[PDB]
Amino acid sequence: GYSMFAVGIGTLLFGYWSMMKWNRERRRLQIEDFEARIALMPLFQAEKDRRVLQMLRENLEEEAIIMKDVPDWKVGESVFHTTRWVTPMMGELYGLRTNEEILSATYGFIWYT
Amino acid sequence: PGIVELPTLEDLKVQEVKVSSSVLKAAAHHYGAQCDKPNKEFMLCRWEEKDPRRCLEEGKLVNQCALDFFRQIKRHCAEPFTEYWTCIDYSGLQLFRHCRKQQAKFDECVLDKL
Amino acid sequence: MPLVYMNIIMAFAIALAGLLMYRSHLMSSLLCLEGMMLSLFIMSTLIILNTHFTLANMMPIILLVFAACEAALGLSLLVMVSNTYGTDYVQNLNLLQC
Amino acid sequence: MTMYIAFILSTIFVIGFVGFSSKPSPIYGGLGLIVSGGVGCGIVLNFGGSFLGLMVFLIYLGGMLVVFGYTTAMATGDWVIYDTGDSGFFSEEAMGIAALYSYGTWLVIVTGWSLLIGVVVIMEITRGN
Amino acid sequence: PFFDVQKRLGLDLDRWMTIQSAEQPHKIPGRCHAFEKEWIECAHGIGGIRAEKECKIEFDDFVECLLRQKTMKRLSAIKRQRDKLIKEGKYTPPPHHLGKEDPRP
Amino acid sequence: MFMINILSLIIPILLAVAFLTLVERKVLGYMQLRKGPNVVGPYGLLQPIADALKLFTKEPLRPATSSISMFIIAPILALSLALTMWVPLPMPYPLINMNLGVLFMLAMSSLAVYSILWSGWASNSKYALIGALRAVAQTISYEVTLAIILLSVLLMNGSYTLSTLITTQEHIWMIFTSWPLAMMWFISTLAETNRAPFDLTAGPFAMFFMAEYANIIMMNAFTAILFLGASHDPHTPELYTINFVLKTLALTITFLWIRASYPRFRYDQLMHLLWKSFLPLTLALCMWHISLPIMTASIPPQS
Amino acid sequence: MNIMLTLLTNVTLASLLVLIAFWLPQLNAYSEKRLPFSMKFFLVAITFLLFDLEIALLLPLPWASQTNNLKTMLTMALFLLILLAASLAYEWTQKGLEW
Amino acid sequence: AGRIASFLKNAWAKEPVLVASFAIGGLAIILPSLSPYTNYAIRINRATPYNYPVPLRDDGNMPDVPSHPQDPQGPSLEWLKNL
Amino acid sequence: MWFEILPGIAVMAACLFIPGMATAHIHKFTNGGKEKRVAHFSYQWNLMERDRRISGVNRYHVTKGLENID
Amino acid sequence: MNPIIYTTLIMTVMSGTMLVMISSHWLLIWIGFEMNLLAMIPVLMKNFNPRATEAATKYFLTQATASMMLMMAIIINLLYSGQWTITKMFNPVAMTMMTMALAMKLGLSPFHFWVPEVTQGISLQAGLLLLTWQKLAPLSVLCQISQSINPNLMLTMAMLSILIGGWGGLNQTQLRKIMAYSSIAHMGWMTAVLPYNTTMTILNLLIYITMTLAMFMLLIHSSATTTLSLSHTWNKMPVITSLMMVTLLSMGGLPPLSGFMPKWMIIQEMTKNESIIMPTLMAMTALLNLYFYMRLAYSSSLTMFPSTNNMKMKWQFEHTKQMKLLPTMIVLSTLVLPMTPALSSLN
Ligand SMILES: CCCCCCCCCCCCCCCCC[C@@H](O)O[C@H](CO[C@H](O)CCCCCCCCCCCCCCC)COP(=O)(O)OCC[N+](C)(C)C
Ligand SMILES: CCCCCCCCCCCCCCCCC[C@@H](O)O[C@H](CO[C@H](O)CCCCCCCCCCCCCCC)COP(=O)(O)OCC[N+](C)(C)C
Ligand SMILES: CCCCCCCC/C=C\CCCCCCCC(=O)O[C@H](COC(=O)CCCCCCC/C=C/CCCCCCCC)COP(=O)(O)OCCN
Ligand SMILES: CCCCCCCC/C=C\CCCCCCCC(=O)O[C@H](COC(=O)CCCCCCC/C=C/CCCCCCCC)COP(=O)(O)OCCN
Repeated sequence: GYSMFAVGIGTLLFGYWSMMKWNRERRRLQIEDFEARIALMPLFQAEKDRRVLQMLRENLEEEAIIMKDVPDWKVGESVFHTTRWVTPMMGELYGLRTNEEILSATYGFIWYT
Repeated sequence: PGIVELPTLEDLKVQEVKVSSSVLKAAAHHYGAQCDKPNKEFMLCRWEEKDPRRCLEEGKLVNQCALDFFRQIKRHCAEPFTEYWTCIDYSGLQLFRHCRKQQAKFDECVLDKL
Repeated sequence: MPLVYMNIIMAFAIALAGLLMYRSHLMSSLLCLEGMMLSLFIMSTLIILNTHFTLANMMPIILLVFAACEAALGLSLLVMVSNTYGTDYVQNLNLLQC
Repeated sequence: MTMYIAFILSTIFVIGFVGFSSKPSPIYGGLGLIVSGGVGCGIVLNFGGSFLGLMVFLIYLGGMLVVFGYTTAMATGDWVIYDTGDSGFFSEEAMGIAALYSYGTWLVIVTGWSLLIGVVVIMEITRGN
Repeated sequence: PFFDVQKRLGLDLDRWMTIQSAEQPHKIPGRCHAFEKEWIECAHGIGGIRAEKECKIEFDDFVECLLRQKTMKRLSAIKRQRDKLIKEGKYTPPPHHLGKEDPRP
Repeated sequence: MFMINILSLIIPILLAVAFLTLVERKVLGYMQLRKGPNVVGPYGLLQPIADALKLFTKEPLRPATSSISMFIIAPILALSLALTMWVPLPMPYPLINMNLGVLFMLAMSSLAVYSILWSGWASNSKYALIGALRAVAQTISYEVTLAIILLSVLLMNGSYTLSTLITTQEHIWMIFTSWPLAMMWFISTLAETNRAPFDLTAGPFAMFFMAEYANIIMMNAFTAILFLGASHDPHTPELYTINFVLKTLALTITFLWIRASYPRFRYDQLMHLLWKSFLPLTLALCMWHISLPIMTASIPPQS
Repeated sequence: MNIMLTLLTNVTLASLLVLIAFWLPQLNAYSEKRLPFSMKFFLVAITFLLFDLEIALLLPLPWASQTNNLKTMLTMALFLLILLAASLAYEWTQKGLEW
Repeated sequence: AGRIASFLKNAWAKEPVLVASFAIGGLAIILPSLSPYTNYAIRINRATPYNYPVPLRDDGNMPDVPSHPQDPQGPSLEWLKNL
Repeated sequence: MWFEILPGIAVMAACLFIPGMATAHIHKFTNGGKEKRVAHFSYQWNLMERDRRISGVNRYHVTKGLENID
Repeated sequence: MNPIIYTTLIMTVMSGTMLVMISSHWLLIWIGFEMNLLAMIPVLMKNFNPRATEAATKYFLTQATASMMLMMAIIINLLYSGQWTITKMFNPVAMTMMTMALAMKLGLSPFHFWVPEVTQGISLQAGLLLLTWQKLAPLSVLCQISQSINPNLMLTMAMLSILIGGWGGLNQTQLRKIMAYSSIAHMGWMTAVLPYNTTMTILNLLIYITMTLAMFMLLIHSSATTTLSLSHTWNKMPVITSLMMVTLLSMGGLPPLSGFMPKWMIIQEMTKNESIIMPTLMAMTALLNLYFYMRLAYSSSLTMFPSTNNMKMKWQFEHTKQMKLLPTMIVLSTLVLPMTPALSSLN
């Protein structure tokens, strides 16, 4: 009776110790991966800013071409009273683009399995 | 109310870094250690200005610095780096744990050369 | 205000009308209440996720919990009514009157 | 674009609500309620809230509507409101929901007390006498 | 009516969830953090009536950030005019909007 | 090449649940000092084909007075859930990789009782309705403990992802970390799928039988992945596939062995067993497994 | 999209197999010739519902473990589980679990 | 003392499941406040970088803030490595 | 004797061998001989999109190495 | 039920009301309402019988519908302005729906139908708790957002409530239905001054609570439910009938009794805002409440109805249980007019 309980508790303790060591190693590996991402971040941020600005500029050029005949339209008019920079919506960038990349941008991460 | 100002497409032209994500991850640590100053300047400017249009020069600087770093790597340690990033690329999660051996070879090579 | 929110409020209004119509079968009344609750959950989830109001992600779950509790309570009452009458027709609850 | 898939799902949600709102044969109204709940979970999952959608699909359908059916048997335009940036190396919804234990101490306390009182109330009501 | 026990005891039972810009986990920002911050700072210690009358610009910007009704109206107008022009045949989309562009990282 | 993957995941499962009947008959026969089917075909290999042909050529006994709608809906739902509950499973790469795989499995398992409820309601008999009510009550009662044990075990994994379960058990099986939870989980899976000692109870009948056996194999594969991890070498997944299949087959043989070696519980006896022996222990062990990583500073990584 | 395709394939295959099994024997012509309402079942259903709600509250624990407020999170989780145990105990002692 | 021991002996018979459950629950409640590794767990959770560390603007009066990641100033994760 | 149960079991083993490796092989054939890239947490998805845009073939598995740095 | 369980349920009801009153979050207020509703049901069903069950299910249905409407209003308000704090509603539709939800919770007409039946089905003790305690949370919520409520909707609902209470009180014979209609009329009086001065609302609430507590305790003391059972009381405890008649005169608004303090004061406030027709209408309507109170007083104390022989045996036994605070309630509900200015305490 005592022997069975002792064997069970010993197995539990051995498993706990092994899992402790392995989980600490996993924590260290996760920190290493996060540090790699942190090191790589600024280049991605710069590229994202450049891409967003280019998309906005192309949309502005197309708006200037199209809205030429509308009487009261002001090309590139902000809808906010403030002059602070405002992050554009998905529709502000992909409004005039083809439909497949619209779907990719709006739904790719959710639909990727 | 007002007109938004956007930089011309000639202001957004820069030599892009045309390497894939696995290649970037392979040399992420050395890139962070060596190219730290332009990256930190750009990121501080980004967090202080709160405006993408006020930080174009720092973006061009960080692109140029990354290109210089990769040119040095290509000049000196092309082959060990190629093996290392190939191994990193094969895995689905791109784990550093898979091939510590190639990483050790690349680290010792780049410590010997540069 | 996009069409998704309009459709969700329309669903809530339809469920409320169904609850207030009261043909018979008090179980149908409880079902209408829980349809209204489900519409509330969907609308709140969409609103909270759209604006990235992170700390508000707790709100739907909590809501659901409480509402489900009420449903349980309601069911209990329904059971007792049947145990007194043999069936759950709404028209049987006419002992009390104004 | 997928013929306004969010709009399709919303319209199917409304159709199911109309179907079960007429209250025909409460078991059939229940079936309409499961259909509507599945459509709503689809909407939530499509939007991006995976955990909350699975939460609906588990709790609501599996437990609560199942208890409803048990008791019944015992008796006789889009895609433009979205974001631009990324969530980082985590899911924002999961972090916000898991913040229930570190931030929402008051919510946890009141909800637990309410559930315990609900147990007591159910026992008292169904005791009979 | 409203017995402000919290402010008397400084407990903060339920004030952390009231607004978007109040100590989110991992410092995840709200979608309209800046506008809400601006409106809150405009209307603090001013009173309800004066805040409604005087800080209307900030609240209008905040509501525009939340719902984006005006942006939707503008985009819909642009899309409708573009569709009309492409129906008449006086406008042709550039390669960038046809998928033939050169993508950038 | 995605529909090919779906078909190559669906058809082999159906063939496996076809031959599981033959394997079960052979195992029970040899445990009962006899032989199983060994006349039809070389070693009974053609028995499932004969059984399927006989079932599909036999007239159905439609009540002609019940609700045909739910009567035909229930097998659809049962088989659909049984087939769709296989896609999150990583062997070793899941067909559909989902962040919240375990919650999805739990949700489908919870939905599985609608087939029982609707079949009982549409049977148009008070005795069948009573049997369906008892089955539903037992299933939901045991699924409560299933969910609690599942979250308590996953507390050491880091997240609800199924693939991460391979990484967590890279050095040691999870059977050693928590065996009591594993035994209670095994009994809960036995009681959930209506198997001895918990089995109180043409076309649609075969549909239900296939759904039940597919659920058996799914539960056993899930237990093998969750508690008995296999080494995974990224450059050769065949080793992991072989190990996982062998462990699943061992657990299925254990299911048949348990059915053949024990009497059956009463309804009230099994309800007492759950509500007064599993649930208190489940709560205590869940508290222990909440507190353990904080005690030992071994919190799993992913978040 | 992939999961939608998988679900559609599963449902379509199941429906096709069910209908062919239902109609294959139908081509060949043949002869072609309450009150009780036990309360215990309802009580167990309600108990399951309430425990399901408490499990729904408990579910976000795997992500709740990384907060830097380990003491508060641990206290709250143990409080929730203690309330669950207390509810079960109250149901037990007042003969709420009898057949 | 004697009555409590007698009651525990009685409960260990004819009701072992409840005794085991209560013992495990009590241990799980009590032990974390005594274990010395819980602070280590808190520190490990604190040391995981989830967000980008935004650099501070230098003003000449920040000796504790390193100017480069390699610099000796700043928090160190050697204690984690030794674990 | 007892080993006569082995054939049928073997068949089940084969019927359980088919799915797993099949997926693996498909996951290689569609992804250029490498493991399928998993994308949780919405950061790896941005990486996959960046590789897709970089490759110039509109496939993420086409990896542009150091030779593209000029 | 067990006394401990009853005490726990009462504590839970009070805790829900306290949570509603002391919270600054819409979600927490909704949680408090749900807790109140959840714990309030068994109090109605303490004495099990079909009437109690039917009343409890009517109450549950009405309260659940009101709570769902309140949550929908909160959702719309959050949608049109990302604010959870209980303040200006920032939306007309949300304010309208929340006003209907709080009207359903309170019992204002035309959502008044459930009050007489729920009061009639359930016991005197349950009724006393339901009539006075329940009003505190919805009234606090209405006071917190009085600057946003539309005066037209609140004023027309208050006028309709006064009319309906006055008219319906005339017909009823059972005392519990008379109390239900009296509560409806008093709440019509009390919610009419919300847009102008919430202090008058609180003062009227306190005075009404004192009066109805005194009257319900008197009805419990002399165990009478119908009018004739009350008429029999004079033969045993004439003092109870006299005190009840004085309290009834107070509840009708007769000066110099305490019940005149709210109405008068309320009228004064609506005269400061150039509202003259409405206070006159509500006064002439409260005349009906006065009429049926006077009829009850005629039946109870001012005349001696025929008695019964068995009542002789009741002369020999005394009331074993005495309820404390009854004399205080009577005094506070009858003789506190000269201390009217104390309402400046912002009670
Ligand atoms: C103070 C009055 C006491 C007597 C009156 C009691 C009235 C009813 C009882 C309920 C009130 C209890 C007050 C609890 C309020 C919670 C907030 C406070 O406690 O601070 C918390 C401290 O947490 C404590 O651990 C709370 C533990 C209390 C819960 C255990 C027992 C609760 C029982 C209450 C009754 C429930 C039913 C009965 C159970 C027996 C926050 O911790 P902290 O880390 O700084 O902040 C984290 C947020 N960050 C990230 C922004 C920093
Ligand atoms: C019959 C008339 C009603 C009598 C009511 C019963 C009398 C006994 C009550 C015992 C004392 C009551 C309160 C206990 C004192 C401590 C509580 C104190 O801290 O509360 C303060 C407040 O004190 C109370 O409000 C005053 C209570 C006095 C009530 C009597 C006024 C009745 C006027 C007409 C009758 C004249 C008196 C007759 C004899 C009593 C805090 O105020 P504050 O939190 O900042 O504002 C909240 C209100 N807001 C939200 C609207 C702004
Ligand atoms: C230092 C800190 C350590 C932390 C503490 C941790 C140690 C915990 C020690 C105790 C844990 C043991 C828990 C095990 C589960 C208990 C279940 C139980 O007790 O129930 C049984 C009943 O259980 C059964 O009988 C179920 C039988 C079902 C048939 C299955 C037969 C079992 C054989 C199959 C082998 C099991 C395979 C397990 C491995 C699975 C691999 C995945 C008792 O019921 P009764 O006899 O009626 O008594 C109650 C009235 N006095
Ligand atoms: C403070 C920690 C609490 C949290 C941990 C536990 C969480 C979950 C466990 C509890 C779940 C609910 C328990 C409900 C209790 C009901 C008690 C009861 O009524 O049962 C009695 C019987 O139970 C008892 O005998 C009384 C309680 C039994 C013992 C209780 C605990 C004893 C002491 C525990 C600690 C042991 C000492 C520590 C040793 C440490 C190691 C050296 C009736 O028996 P029946 O099953 O109804 O009859 C069937 C047969 N005809």
